[PDB]
Amino acid sequence: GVFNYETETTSVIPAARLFKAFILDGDNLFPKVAPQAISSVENIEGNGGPGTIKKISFPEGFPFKYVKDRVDEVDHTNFKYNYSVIEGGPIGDTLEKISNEIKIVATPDGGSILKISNKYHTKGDHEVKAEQVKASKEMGETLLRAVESYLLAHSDAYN
Repeated sequence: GVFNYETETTSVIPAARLFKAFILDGDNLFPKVAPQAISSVENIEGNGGPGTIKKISFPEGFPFKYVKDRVDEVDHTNFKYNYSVIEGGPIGDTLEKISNEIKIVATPDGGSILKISNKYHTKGDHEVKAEQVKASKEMGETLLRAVESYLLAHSDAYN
């Protein structure tokens, strides 16, 4: 079945720039700005749209070795990005997939709001634990704050 988790967070970076950097260039940025969170991102297949497969490796000592993520949808107009965790890490005989939807919305102060949904698809029926949702939220927040710091410091990046 499906367990749905939703959260929101804010950024001081305008929505379009944040989307271009944090979403569209995460493969480059995450290992650069947050090497103690993500060791590397490998493009396995695909050119960035629906179906593109990436292997995300975690640093030594992390709970999981890697995950493979699949791009589901990329909406450049509405700053929506959907992707799924489809192999590795928590995926296996109790958890088939984690489907994620991110939307970035502008705020009038010049920042943005990020709306995040994480949908865990289980076999039957293997309760999803608060600790696992917390870890995903914490990773996302770490990556966001690292990218935000980089964007604040490199004004000519991603305009």
